[PDB]
Amino acid sequence: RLKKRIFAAVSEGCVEELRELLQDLQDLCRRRRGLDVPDFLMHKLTASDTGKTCLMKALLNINPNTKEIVRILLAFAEENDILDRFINAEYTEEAYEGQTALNIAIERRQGDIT
Amino acid sequence: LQRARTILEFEKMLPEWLRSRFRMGELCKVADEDFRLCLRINEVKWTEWKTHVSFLNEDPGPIR
Repeated sequence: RLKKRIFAAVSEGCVEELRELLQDLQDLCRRRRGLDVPDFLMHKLTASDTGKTCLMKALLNINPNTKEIVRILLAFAEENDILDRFINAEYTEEAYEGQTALNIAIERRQGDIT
Repeated sequence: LQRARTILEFEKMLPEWLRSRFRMGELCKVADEDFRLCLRINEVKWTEWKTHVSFLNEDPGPIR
């Protein structure tokens, strides 16, 4: 119920419901056993079937409010220190092997996000 | 126009259980609770560039 509401909020352009879900995501990190904070938080923001991440889902569905969703998502992944694995994630299945989040922003003709 | 008349004459002649086997198109979920049995045509366009909104599938490949 956490992973699906984040994908639904980013695609339609719900800015304010995104900040409430991301702050709840940090709350689950503290009150927990707390073993591996990079490998868990990367697993929640990634579909395990295809390897699609949240930043890939933002750029496929261009909203009028998508310039702020990229700004919040890149700000969020920095203090948790998984900036490297979040910006350089890839698909894993056979039909799309190697497509990155940079490779979608160029095709959707977004100059300033590039 | 002359060959199109010959095709529609052979289609009225064969029985019903052949006619369901030789049917074109497939059911496609177009909108909320709507199924319309569409036909698929591919094309390549070079001269007009735009950003793509209003599609059905995010994953552009052929499914399976």
